[PDB]
Amino acid sequence: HVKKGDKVMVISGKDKGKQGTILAAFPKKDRVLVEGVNMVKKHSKPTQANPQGGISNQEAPIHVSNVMPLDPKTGEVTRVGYKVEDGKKVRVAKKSGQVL
Amino acid sequence: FEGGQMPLFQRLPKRGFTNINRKEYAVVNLDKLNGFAEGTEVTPELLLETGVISKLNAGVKILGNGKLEKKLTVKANKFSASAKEAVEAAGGTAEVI
RNA sequence: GACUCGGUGAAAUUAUAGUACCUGUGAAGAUGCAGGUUACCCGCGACAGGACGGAAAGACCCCGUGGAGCUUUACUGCAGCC
RNA sequence: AACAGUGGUAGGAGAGCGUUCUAAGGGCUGUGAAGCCAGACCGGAAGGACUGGUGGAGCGCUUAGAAGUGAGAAUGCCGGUAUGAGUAGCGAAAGAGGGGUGAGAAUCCCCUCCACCGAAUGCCUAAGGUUUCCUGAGGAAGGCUCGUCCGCUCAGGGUUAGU
RNA sequence: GUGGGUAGGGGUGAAAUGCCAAUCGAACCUGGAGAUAGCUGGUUCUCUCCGAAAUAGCUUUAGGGCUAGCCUCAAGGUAAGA
RNA sequence: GCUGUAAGCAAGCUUUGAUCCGGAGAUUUCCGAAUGGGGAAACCCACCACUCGUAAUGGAGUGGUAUCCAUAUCUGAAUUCAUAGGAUAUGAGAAGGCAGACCCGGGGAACUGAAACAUCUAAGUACCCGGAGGAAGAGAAAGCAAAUGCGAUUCCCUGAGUAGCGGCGAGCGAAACGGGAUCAGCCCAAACCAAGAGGCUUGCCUCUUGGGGUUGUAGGACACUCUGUACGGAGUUACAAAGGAACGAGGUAGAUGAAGAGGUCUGGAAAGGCCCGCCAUAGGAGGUAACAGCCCUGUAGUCAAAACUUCGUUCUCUCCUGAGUGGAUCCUGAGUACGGCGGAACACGUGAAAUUCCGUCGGAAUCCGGGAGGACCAUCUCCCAAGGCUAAAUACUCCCUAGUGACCGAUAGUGAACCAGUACCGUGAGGGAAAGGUGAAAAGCACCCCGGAAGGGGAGUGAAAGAGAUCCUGAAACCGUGUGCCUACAAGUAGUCAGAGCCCGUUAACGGGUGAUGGCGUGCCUUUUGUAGAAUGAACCGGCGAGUUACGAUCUCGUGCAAGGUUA
Repeated sequence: HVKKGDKVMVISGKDKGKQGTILAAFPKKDRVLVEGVNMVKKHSKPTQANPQGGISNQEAPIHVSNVMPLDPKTGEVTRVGYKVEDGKKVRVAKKSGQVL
Repeated sequence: FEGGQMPLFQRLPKRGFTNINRKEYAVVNLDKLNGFAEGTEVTPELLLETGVISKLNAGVKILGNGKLEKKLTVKANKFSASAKEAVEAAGGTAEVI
């Protein structure tokens, strides 16, 4: 339901409460990248390219239902509504009625 | 079975037969008719709804195993030759349908 | 071929067996039962007397109110033919 | 409480223990469930419990009910592993020597001697086979042993018809 | 050798019960079929209470069965029972 | 956001609205009923028109070209008419398939039982073959049945394992009455009349079209009185067929959608404990780093389909008279019904045998008639065969949605949770497997050392690396390595009871392990008079593997009600 890129809290998990934006979404697997959240060291083969190989510092992406948007005003973790005249179903954030 | 010895339902003869029509004027025990206190009008229709006669298989006889001491305008299909004494000495009519 | 060294390496079988001999008793023919006498522990190379050795729920015999094939003046019938 | 009894096949009766699921609540689990392994614990048995270790998400108790309700024997079925046993066998039939390759060579390549078929073990082309052909790499697996090698593996290449 | 027919209570046989895809006194497959089996093998946890028979009449029947016979459970009768 | 599996690389595409999901199309090489012909399935070869191209042959595209039947049209043999037949065009004709089922019909066994077997049963079962339909078959009386009668078939329960049938043995076994589900009845034929044609000796009588006409204590014709041609009724499912167009409701896509990160603690992670707040026509489920009503998809309620449908109502359209009275006579189902012989189906096995249906012989009445009322006859009661249509009540599933399991949890459940009818096995019809799980995600082990390389040891990754490719759990047979105690004078179903030495300290107990040696002692099971058995069975280990279940009958036990109990 979340898209790239809205402002995003982390409900639960090891990173319970950090925030960041979305680098990429993966909707068929129901799983979303966030910057700097589930930051995981990965060992990589020396490529082709780059020749460095080494260790990378990426993020493995996060399941969608551990992610909420924010009110722009209160900054609260809020659930989602819809129905917006001339807005093509633009998200009513609860604690009505801010868009996006 | 009998091993192979010709068994007991074959060493014994038939006894025919069964009727093309046999009618069972059944049943009225006579002390059933003390269900009327005092009562009259003993008909099978007034006995069907009172459960003395379960099902009336082509009429009923009245069978003198009992006594009353009650008068009853009995309206029945058949009677014993004793039920023409208990109903009769009580003074109730014993009308054959 | 076998024997030995080096490479590779099965099967049948198999209730567990650290499995001596003889005389007897036993389902009447013992390694394991009783009595007696021998026998240090473990291997290798052979032979095959025994384990009623393996192999094949016996081909022989007999039973099954089991089956098949065949035969005929066995029974009841079919086609065929007259 | 007194008195007597208490071997046992085929079998009859009675009382129980187990396992799985459902139904009432009640009750243990990340402060570690089930299952697994250990142990000298308790009841008449079938059997239960407790502590440890492994195991990482489910589970028992009581009370009833349902039953794909219990294993040692079917020359049962499937899978695994023994025994024999480092034993039989290694599939007719001469290689030897130098060099080379490679980590490793009797078995691979090259050379040189020798040996066998030579009305076949020669060539050509059917039946079939469907790439086994050639090159370039590998080498675990198939090769009845190795193996740098192969009809094995890969990666390419490979068959031209008016007669 | 090629090409091709003869199909299973049938074919085929210079005939033996041979051969018909490694199978022949009736080929293989799939079903009726979970054919039937008086016959063999197997019949999975515990304790207690009692506890048999291998005899007879019959039986296409003798290694099957059916009544008795002996066992067990329950209820009556009552002290019959020895 | 997308370029499916596929986890990566290149190249790209998209809110000038992409990827996806539905509707409606178009595209759709070749084989296959294959259909121009041949064919050994996935290929060859034609011909007729038309096109492309070469100077032409060669070559290439586009359609058509089977067989049967039917409608017609030309021809039209021996043989004259004329026919057979031949040629042509027209047919959105039909041959094939498959839901392995259910339903008709034609054929149609055996094994099993009867304790043998041949009458019977098994069984009109399986199997083969023809039919199609979503259902089929049957059906409006020559029906039951014997009164105050019922009124088309079908299905269910009783009736009842009764009447019966049967070497009357095994076994087979109905109907009708009673109660429901469903509930509709009607056309043809025949006379009579009208129009054609077609012959005969005018006359006469013989085919089609159009009315009329649908029957039983008789109806129709015919005739005589009425009555309509509507505004009344019907109607595409029978009732006769057949068209459209509007209103509403489902279905093939959806869209909306309530309430908290509550705090703290344990933790790798809360969804868990404790202390707490809310929503709820939503606490169905499924994910969510671990067991969420409140995190997500959703759920409950509402609402929408441009296009296809499926259904219900209307409008349009289409179509249509019903009765009395009489009976001078004409009809009411012909090589048919019945009857002989021979069979089969009826529960009825050839019988005292009614009834139906076939083969073959015979063969009637046609209202003053005729048939049924379990041989047959009279009386009496029903009812018209010898023509046809008939939805629903019913049986079914390869199926498609939504759902439920005291169903299974990978040797189970379909054979197949896995690229399964695959691999393999067979010439061939056919047989026919095994094979699930890293982690919460690849974070799938960068780097160093050994090694040719697999294979390891450190290093990091994560909670775990003993989790690292059969990758969660990992038992036992087995195979090891260390060992504490025993063994090289010993005869052994290998144990038990005794028993010192030596070694350890426990689910704290007249402890545990080895036990030098002594007394006793020949496996387990089946089958047997008797088995240690030299009688059978087993190499071991683990898993699977056998007394029920459905429906009745009987007895005890229990419960309710008691000459009254249960209801399908």
